[PDB]
Amino acid sequence: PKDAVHLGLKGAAVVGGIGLLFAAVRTSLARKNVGPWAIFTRNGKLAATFAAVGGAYDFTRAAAANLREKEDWVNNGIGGLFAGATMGLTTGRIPRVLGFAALTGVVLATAEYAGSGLRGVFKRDVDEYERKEFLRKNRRRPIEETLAEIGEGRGIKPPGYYERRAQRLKEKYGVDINPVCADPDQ
Amino acid sequence: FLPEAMVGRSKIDEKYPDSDYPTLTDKEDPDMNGGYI
Amino acid sequence: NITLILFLIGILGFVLNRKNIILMLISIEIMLLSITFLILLSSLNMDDIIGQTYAIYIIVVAGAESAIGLGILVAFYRLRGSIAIEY
Amino acid sequence: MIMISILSLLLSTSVTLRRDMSILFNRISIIALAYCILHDTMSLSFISKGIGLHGGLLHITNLTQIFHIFIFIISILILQLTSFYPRKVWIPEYSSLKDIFFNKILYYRTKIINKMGEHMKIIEYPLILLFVISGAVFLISTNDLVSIFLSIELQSYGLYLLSTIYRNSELSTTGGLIYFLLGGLSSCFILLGTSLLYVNSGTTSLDGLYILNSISDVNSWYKPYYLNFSLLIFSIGFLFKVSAAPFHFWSPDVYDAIPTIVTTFVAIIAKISIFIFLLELVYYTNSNANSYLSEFSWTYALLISSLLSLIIGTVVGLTQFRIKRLLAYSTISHVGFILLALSVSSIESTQAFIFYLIQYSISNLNAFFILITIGFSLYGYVTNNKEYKSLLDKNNSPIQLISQLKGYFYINPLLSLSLAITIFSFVGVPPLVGFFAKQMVLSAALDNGYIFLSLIAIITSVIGAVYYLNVIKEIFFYSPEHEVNPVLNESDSNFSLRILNEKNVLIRSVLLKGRNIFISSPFSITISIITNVILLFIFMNKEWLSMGTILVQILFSA
Amino acid sequence: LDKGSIELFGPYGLERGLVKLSKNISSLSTSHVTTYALYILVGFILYLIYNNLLLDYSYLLLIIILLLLLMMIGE
Amino acid sequence: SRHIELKYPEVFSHGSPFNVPAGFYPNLDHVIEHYRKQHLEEEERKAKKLAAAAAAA
Amino acid sequence: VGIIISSFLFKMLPYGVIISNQKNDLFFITSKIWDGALAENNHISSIGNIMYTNYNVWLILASFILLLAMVGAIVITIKP
Amino acid sequence: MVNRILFWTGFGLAVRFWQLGIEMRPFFNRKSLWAYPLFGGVGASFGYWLQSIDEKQTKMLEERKQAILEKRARRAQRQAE
Amino acid sequence: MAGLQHYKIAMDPALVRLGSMISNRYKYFRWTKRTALVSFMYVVVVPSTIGYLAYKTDGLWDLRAKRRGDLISER
Repeated sequence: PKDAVHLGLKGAAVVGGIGLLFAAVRTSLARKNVGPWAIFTRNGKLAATFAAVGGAYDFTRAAAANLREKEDWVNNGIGGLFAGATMGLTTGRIPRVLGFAALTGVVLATAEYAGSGLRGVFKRDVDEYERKEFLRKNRRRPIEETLAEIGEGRGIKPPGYYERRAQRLKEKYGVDINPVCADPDQ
Repeated sequence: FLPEAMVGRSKIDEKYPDSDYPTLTDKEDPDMNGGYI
Repeated sequence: NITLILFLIGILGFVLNRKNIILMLISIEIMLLSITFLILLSSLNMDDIIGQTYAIYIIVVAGAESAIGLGILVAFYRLRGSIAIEY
Repeated sequence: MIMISILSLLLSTSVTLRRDMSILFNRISIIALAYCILHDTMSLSFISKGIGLHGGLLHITNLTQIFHIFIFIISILILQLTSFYPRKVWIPEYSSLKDIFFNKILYYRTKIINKMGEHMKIIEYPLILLFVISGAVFLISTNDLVSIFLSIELQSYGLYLLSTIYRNSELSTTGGLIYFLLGGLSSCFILLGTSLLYVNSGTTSLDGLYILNSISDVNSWYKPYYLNFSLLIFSIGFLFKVSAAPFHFWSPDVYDAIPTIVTTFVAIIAKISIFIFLLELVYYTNSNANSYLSEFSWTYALLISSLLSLIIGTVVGLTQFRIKRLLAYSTISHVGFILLALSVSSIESTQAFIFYLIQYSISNLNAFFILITIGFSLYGYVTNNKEYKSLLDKNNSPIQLISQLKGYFYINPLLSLSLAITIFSFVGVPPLVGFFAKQMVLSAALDNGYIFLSLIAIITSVIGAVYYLNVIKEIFFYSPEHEVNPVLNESDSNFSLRILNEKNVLIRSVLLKGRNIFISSPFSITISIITNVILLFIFMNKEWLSMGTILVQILFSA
Repeated sequence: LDKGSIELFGPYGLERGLVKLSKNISSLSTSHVTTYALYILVGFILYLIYNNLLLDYSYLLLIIILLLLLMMIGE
Repeated sequence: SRHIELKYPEVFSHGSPFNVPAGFYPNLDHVIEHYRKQHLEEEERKAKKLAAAAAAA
Repeated sequence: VGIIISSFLFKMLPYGVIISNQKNDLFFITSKIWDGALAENNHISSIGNIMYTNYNVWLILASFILLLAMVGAIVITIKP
Repeated sequence: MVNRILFWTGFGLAVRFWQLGIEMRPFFNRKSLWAYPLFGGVGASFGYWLQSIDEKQTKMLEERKQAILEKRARRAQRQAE
Repeated sequence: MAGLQHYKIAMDPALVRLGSMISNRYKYFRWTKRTALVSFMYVVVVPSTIGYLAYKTDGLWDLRAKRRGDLISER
């Protein structure tokens, strides 16, 4: 388990701090003699918007892990989905709320599923020659291994298919399979 | 230190006007067909 | 630690400067002196003449670079009449 | 050899003030670089990860010597632009080998060949170019923190001087000022990074830094955070000089402001030297064991810059209308690919990196040569366009607008096709050399698990293709706004050409028109060879790809 | 759909938005050497922060998406 | 490769020859023997290649 | 900028430079040697011992930069 | 069909052709015809030289493959303990 | 008007104007409650319905050589 509120606060701080930095650059780059307190008067919304998004991101992903009791890539998706919605909330247009949510959710989930090399990669630390060798000539597999993942039917009828179907049909419809004979003399 | 004709935002907006992408309201375009009568 | 503060001062020259490109050259010289100051104190702590030799080459290169930059600025002023950005 | 050529050229240049010597001095610089190629060609009959030279301050590797030669060859090709006049007079009665070698042609050439053009009257131009080359070769061969700093200043300072050598242009002097000012900031980051390495490790030797890093990569009193943190500051200064995002802003202004012939050298030479030098530094600091050090690896700055260069380079290029600013943003996009291959350090990515850099340098070279040649081909054309009439420094940069290429396919179709082939190679359309370059980088990135960056690379490529297609649309889909000069061919304006033998005796006379003025052979042949290398790569790829395979196998040789 | 939503949630919407995004990013290129100097400096600090603080990579991607959001909005 | 081969093994001969304190320089005989072996091994490898694969032709 | 840059850059300084900046104060102690002091060089002589022989590649490189600076600053500023 | 000599003889011929096309000069006037045997001859020279690079490159790559297998073998025999 | 000379046609301006509106109508699409509902129905609902039905009946039946005393059902 994890504290969604506590983790969300840290998320708001990290990205609000970055937003505050970008707020300072806008204030520094102002042309008119506005002053040092332009940080929270003109550009203040920028820092607030950044704190709102990264806080929402860290809250909803932390909450998503707590609700599902799982730690997988999906949680980064809903976190981005909520963070993107918060980004679009500032514009005030419903399509931008959804579209911005979708992009943030998709991008952040895709990065987490594939493990983007932004900070390190999943180092195999194994014999790569043996890995590629095994995948290369694994030409024939046990049939059950295939059947475990595509199943029976749809043209996949391994030997003994009919006996199992006979058994399967009896357990469901309560009917014994006795096909008729086309030859009167039998 | 460089001329606006080579770096200014204005000349880009001349090359790519916002008017090149129309934006009508439902009042002037309920039927989304460019105000066709 | 003094060298760190001096490097900040040279860094802050760019942050506090919208229109004065002459101050831009000076900030680069403060940063170069700050880095050379740091090398010199470290080589005194580590008893290494190579650090002093490194400082001497930075001084030479910094002097040669100031020469080129003042030259480029003169070729710029001759056609312009100002070293001021209209910001 | 490069140091002897510089000193000997300087001495001859010192005692001359004659500006008609510029074309001759440029041709000698070509001869000098050909000897440099010969000496480095002889220096490739050993196998080593590296041999330290001159007290350990420099080093040589097979990779170092290959890219020494490559820098020389690109520099000979660029040096043609200042060694031959842009236009020639050709007629079918002075075309035999006996005519070229024993006969001579006499005519008033000054206006036709642009004998007193600006790029033909700068005496010290080939000399400053050689200084930049020396900076670049020395940086490839540097084994030492002080040698790194000296080499990078030497190459950088010559580039600032090259950007300002057209001292009578306000645009050129402005771009030189911008390059020097922001390049001085980036040099401070390089000196800061080198200095923090020294004050922490007590060594200037790159060998010694790699040894300390190798021992520190084990799986408490002096935990070595400094190495990654120093190289991070160190690398940012080098990211500026290759104009990688987000340190890219300077190059679209500088490349557009300086004259186009200068841009060709300035935009190409520096990336080769910095990327090659970065390659070795990336390999020898790669933490094999997943420890705390890998968490703060300085090479993530390369990967972030790669991401940002992919996006900025393609998105910002969409609304560029000045042709040289588009090429600057196109380079930043291609730098994103180069940075991805360098960041993933694998045999496949290093092969991809080596091949990508060389193909990109010859392709960006073909684009600049075609742009210059088109500009020099409008000599016998006129336009009434009002936009073209308000362009600045027209002589320094004859083509400045993409709109200037409108209908150029109707002016010269085969030269327009060469431009289209080069641009389609930048997109990565098979079977051009650019596709195979992009294909190799994507392969390695996917094989090392860089999927997210692989996907951003393909998505950015479609966006980048838009402004590439827009240049091609301009050339092909419209009629031109340029018309042949009426007076250049007016049925009564013939200039005289005398044909004479070895004894200076007149053989025949002939009357000539604007229709007898052509692109000079050095530029047409260079465009033709490179265009056919881009086009026919699929039949020529074995030896070129094998060279990179062998080089990487040496660098990784356990 | 075909002459409607598919065009807007497709090529035509991309053309509208990306041209706007391209023009807003290009507005930062003022050619003011003092402004580029500050840009290099802020980029420097951001790289230092990302590596020094061992930041979550998801934060960096969120930051980039946010920056595109802002450059979507003019002025 | 994880092991780093010195591009410049001669760095083992660096050091000022002046004002040397007695017993200052660490003994390097195992180091020189390491590079003696590296040299003798390489010469043998060439010797057993252009004298053994040359007898065929 | 001051807080961010200073906080990161200070952690990089080795213990030597931060030994005497910001009760139990530490004291540096020194003694003499005799073999080491047989013929001392001043710092300028110690640099001169190695500057032209061991590290003379740096000296050559610096000369080229000085050369380039001389020719470059002259070419861009004066009428030929 | 990738015969190096014929291919690079052809490459030289295509360079001259493209160059004449870029220059907007006629592809075949009689007094210029010596250029095609010349460009093709230079192309043939480049390809005899590429031939010998390929021979060296193949040998180098063959030695490298053996070394990798030899390296793989000894490491495998080391793990036998 | 388009390369080869064609026959004289009484090109009716109203019909030509209608043809121009159809070519340019994509430029004027907007997201409204109506357009979003229609677009969602055609793109999401109906396809997902066929997808769900195809999913649930995949492999359900086989006709080949089925006699009396047998079932069409396989699952």
